[PDB]
Amino acid sequence: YEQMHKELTDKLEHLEQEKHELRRRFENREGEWEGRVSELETDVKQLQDELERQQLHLREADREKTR
Amino acid sequence: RQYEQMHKELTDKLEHLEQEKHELRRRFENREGEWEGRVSELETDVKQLQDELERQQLHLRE
Amino acid sequence: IANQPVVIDNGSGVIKAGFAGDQIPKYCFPNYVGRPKHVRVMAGALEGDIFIGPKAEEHRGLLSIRYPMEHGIVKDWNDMERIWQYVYSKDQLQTFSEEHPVLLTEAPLNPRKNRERAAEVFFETFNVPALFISMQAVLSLYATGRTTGVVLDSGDGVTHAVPIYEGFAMPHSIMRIDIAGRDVSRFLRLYLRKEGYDFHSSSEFEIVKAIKERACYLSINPQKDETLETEKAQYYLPDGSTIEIGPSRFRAPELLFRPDLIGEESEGIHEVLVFAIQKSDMDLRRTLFSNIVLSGGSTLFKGFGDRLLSEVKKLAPKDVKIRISAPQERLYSTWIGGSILASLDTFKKMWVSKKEYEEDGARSIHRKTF
Amino acid sequence: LNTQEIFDDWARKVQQRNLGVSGRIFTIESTRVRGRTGNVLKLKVNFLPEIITLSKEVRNLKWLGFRVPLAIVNKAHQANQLYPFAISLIESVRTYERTCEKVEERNTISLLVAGLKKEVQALIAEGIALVWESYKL
Amino acid sequence: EIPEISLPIHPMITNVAKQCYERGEKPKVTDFGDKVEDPTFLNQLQSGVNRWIREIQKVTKLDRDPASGTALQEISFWLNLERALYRIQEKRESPEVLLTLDILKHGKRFHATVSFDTDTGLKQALETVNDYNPLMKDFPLNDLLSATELDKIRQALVAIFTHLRKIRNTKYPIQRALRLVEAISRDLSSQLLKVLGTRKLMHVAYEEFEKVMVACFEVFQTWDDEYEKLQVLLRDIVKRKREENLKMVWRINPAHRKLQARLDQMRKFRRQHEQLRAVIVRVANAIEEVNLAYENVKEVDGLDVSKEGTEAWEAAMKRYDERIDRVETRITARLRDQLGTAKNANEMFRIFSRFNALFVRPHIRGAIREYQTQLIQRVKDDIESLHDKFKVQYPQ
Ligand SMILES: Nc1ncnc2c1ncn2[C@@H]1O[C@H](COP(=O)(O)OP(=O)(O)O)[C@@H](O)[C@H]1O
Repeated sequence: YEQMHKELTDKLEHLEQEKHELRRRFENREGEWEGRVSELETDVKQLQDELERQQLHLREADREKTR
Repeated sequence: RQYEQMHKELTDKLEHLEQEKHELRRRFENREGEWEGRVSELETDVKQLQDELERQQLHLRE
Repeated sequence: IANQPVVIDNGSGVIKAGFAGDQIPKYCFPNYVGRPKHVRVMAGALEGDIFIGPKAEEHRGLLSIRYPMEHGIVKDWNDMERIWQYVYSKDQLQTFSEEHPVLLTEAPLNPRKNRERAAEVFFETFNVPALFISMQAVLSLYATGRTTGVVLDSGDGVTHAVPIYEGFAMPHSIMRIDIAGRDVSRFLRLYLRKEGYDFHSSSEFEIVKAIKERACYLSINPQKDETLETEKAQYYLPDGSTIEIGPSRFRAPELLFRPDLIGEESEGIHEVLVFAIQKSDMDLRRTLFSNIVLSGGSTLFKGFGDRLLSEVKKLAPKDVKIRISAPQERLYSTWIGGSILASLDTFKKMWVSKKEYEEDGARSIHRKTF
Repeated sequence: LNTQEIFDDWARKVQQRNLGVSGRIFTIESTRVRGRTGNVLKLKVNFLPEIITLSKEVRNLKWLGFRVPLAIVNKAHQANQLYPFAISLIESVRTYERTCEKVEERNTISLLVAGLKKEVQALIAEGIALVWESYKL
Repeated sequence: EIPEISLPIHPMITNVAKQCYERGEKPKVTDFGDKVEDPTFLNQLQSGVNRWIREIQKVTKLDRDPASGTALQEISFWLNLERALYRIQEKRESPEVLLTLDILKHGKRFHATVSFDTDTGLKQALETVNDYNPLMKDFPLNDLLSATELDKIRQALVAIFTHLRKIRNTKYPIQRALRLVEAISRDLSSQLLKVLGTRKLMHVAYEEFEKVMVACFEVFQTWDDEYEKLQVLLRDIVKRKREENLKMVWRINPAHRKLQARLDQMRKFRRQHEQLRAVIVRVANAIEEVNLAYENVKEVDGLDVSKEGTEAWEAAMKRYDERIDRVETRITARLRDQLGTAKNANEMFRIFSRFNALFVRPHIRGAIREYQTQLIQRVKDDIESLHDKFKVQYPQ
C-alpha cells in the first residue's frame, strides 16, 4: 500500500513538474509573441509617421510651388 | 482502510492537477491564438500603411 | 564557501557598507542618484551620465538628484542596481559580487516584493553566493551588546520600535510610522518657504538637509518656546548668502512628536515606543522600560533624548524606571550589528545559499527570513 | 451589387447574439422537449451554427480579408480546438437514436438487446452527468 | 597578439627628470628655467604628443569581426585589449608624460593637450573593456576543446551557457553575443566531428553506434534547451534594452544544424539497413549484396564530410536504396514462387512462419493477399470445427 502511495505521488510529481515546465514554456512563447507584436507596433507607428510627414512635405511642396 | 482512503485522495489530487494542466494548455493555446490575431492585424496594417504611403507619396510628388 | 560577508546597510537616505568583521563602515555615502540637468557642450566635460557617491556630491550643481528608495521601499530598481553596482565598484569595494555572501539590512513591515526582487537582483545580476535579509533593530541591539530591550530607530524614511527579547524580535509589537529624517527635511523646506527663503531645486533640497543637520534642535517645552522670539541665528549657504531661521528650527523637528503638523493621523515617536511596549507581555514592560536604545540618524538632534524622556514619562505608568540609552554610533548601529552578526560561525547556517534559491525560489527566503 | 451591407449584417448578428453562442462548450449534454404525439424529449449537444460561423470567418479572411472582429476570431479559434470532439459526440447520439428507433420498432429483439442497451445507456448516463471535462474528454 | 607601443619622450625632459631623481625632489615645470619659453622646444613637444595620439588611436580604434573567426579569438581579443590599454594608461599616467602635458599647458599649446585628453578613444576603450570584462573573465570554452567524451562536451556546454548567463551585468552587444554563440556552435560541430571521426561510426556494430548516437543527441538536446534559456534571458535584457535598438535579428544557424540532420539520416541508414540485413538471418544469395550496398555507402559515404556529404551522399544513399529495391523484387518474386510452388497449406504456413519479420516491409507485404485469404479460409474452417466439436459437450 505504501508502495502504491509513493507511486501515486511520483505521478503527482510528474504532473507538478511538467505543469511548471508548461507554464514556463507558454510564457516564453508569449514573450516572443510580445516581441514580434511590439516590433510590428513600432513599424506601424513609423509607417503612420512617415505618411504624415511625407504628406506634409507634399503640402509644403503645394504651398511653395503654388507661390 | 486509511491507506486506500489516502489512495483515493492521492488520485483526487492527481485528477485536479490534470484538470488544471489540460485547462492551462487549452487556455494558453487560446492566448496563442490571440497573439496570432494581433500579428495578423499588424501584418495587414503594415501592408495598408505601406501601400497608401507610397501611393500618396509618389502621386503627389508627380 | 566564499571570501567574506559584505554587510551592506541600506537606508533610504544613506547607504553604508563594508566587509564583516570591520570595526566601522569604511564606505558610506548618500542613497541618491544624480544625473545631469544641463547640456553637454564643451568636449572634455564630465563623461558619463549617472553619478553616485563623492563625485555626485562634489558636482552637485549639475545633477538632478533623486532617490530610488523612500520609506524603506524601493521605488526604482534600476537606480538601486546602479547604486549596489557602485558599491562593488573600484571606488568603494574593488571586489566582485561572486565571492562574497551578503548581509542585507532591511526595515520591518515592508512588502514581500522588496525581499523578493532584491533577492533576484543579488542572486541574478550580482550572483552572490549567499544572501541574508534581516531586521535592523536586532542588529542595533547586537551592536550595543545587551540583549533584551526595545530599539527606537528613525532613519531617513522610516521609524519604528521593536521590542526584542533575547534576539526573538517580537513581531506583534513592532509599531511603524513613516515619518523620518527626509520627511522632517521636507517639512523644514515648507517652513523655510514660509520664512521667505525658497529652496525647491532637487539639488537644493540637499541644502535643506544640511540645514536640518546643523541648525535645528528640539525644544523641551514645545509650546513655551513657540511663544517667544528666539535669537534667530544665521546660516551660511554654500553660495555664500545668509539665512536667518528663527522659529523654523525647533518646529521643524517637532514633526516627529506630532505628525499633525504634516496633517496625518499617525503618532509621535513617544507613542510608538509606548505602544510598542504596551502591546507586549505585561511581564516584560519593566525590563523594556529599563532598556531603550536609539539608533538612526534622526536621533541626533539636540535635546532629542531629553525630550523623549519627558514624553515617555508622561506616557509610562508612575514609578517605573525609564532608561534611554544613546550610543555614539547611532549612524553605524545597524552596520556594526551586521559586522558582529555576520562574523559568526552560525552565519553559515543562517544565510540562504544560491543553490537553495535556485531550488525553491523566493519562498525559501520568506521561509528562512529569520 | 454591394456586399458591405452583408458584411455589416454578418458582424452585426454575430455581435448581437452570437457573442454568447461562441464558447458554448461547457454544457456538453442537454436534455430536450419535442412537442409531438406524446411530446418526447431527445438529447442534444450545443454546437449547431457555431461550426458554420467558423467556416464563415475562414472564408472572409482568405477570400477578401477585412478588419474582421478579432474577438470573434479568437472565439472561433476556441470553438475549433474543441469542435471535432463534438462532431463525434453528435454522430454517436444520432446513431444511438437511429438504433433505438430500429429496436423499439421491433419487440422480440428487446429481450436480447436489453443488456447492451443498458450498457449504452450506462455510458450515456456517465456522459450526460458530466459537462465540460477538460481533462478526461 | 595585439602589438604594443612604447610612447617616446623628449630626451631633454628625461635628462632633467633624472637630475631631479639624483636628488630627492619631484620633477616640475619650474625646473626647466628659461627653456619652457623656447618655441622650438615646445614645437618639438607638440609634435611628440601629436605622435602619441596617433599611436594610441592605432590601438583604441581596433576591433575585430564578431561574426567570423573562432570564439576563442574573441575572448583572447578582449583580454589582449585590456592588457594593451592597461599598459597604455600606465605609460600615460607616468610623471614624465604628465610633465610633457604640463609643459604644453604652460606653453598654452592647447591643441596638443585637448587632443591628448579627448581625441584618443582610450578613456572610452578602458570603460568598454571593463564593461565587457566580467563576461570575458574566465570564459570556459577550452573545456569543449579538452575532452573527447560526449558527456564532457555536454558538461562543457552547460558550464559555458551558465557563464554566458553573465550578460545581465555586462551590456555587451546582443548581436555580437549571438554571433559568439554561432562561433561556439562552430566549435561544437568541430569537436563533435573530431570525436566521431575517432569513434569510427560507420565501422562499428549497431550497438556501440547506438550508444554513440544517443550521447550525440544528448549533446544537441542540451544545446537546444540551454540555448533557449539564453534566448529567454536575452529577451529579458532586450526589454530593458529596447530603448536603445531593435536590430536584434535573432536569426541563428548554429553550425551543427546539417551535422544534426546528417546524423539522423545516417541513423536511419544504420537502423534500416541493420534491420533488413538482420532479418535475412532467417534464411536467394543477395545477402552479402545487401551488405555490399551497405558497405558501398560505408566507403563512398566518405567518412561523412558535411558539404560534399550533402552534394554527393544524397546519391550514395539513394544508390544503396536501388540495390535494396532489386533485393526486394528478387525476394518477393522468389517467395511468391516458393509459396505458389508450395503444395500444402501447412507448408505455406511454414513459409509464413519462415518470414515473419519480412512480412513487415510494405513493399514485400503488398502482394500476398490472395494467399492470405486462402489461409484465412483454412483458419476459418478449423475454428468453425472447434465451434462444432466444442458445441458437443464433454459428457457426451
Ligand atoms: N546631525 C543630524 N541631525 C539630525 N538629523 C540627521 C543628522 N545627521 C543625519 N541626519 C539624518 O538622518 C538620516 C540618517 O539615517 P540613515 O543612516 O539613513 O538611517 P537608515 O540608514 O536606516 O536609513 C539622514 O537622512 C539625515 O537626514
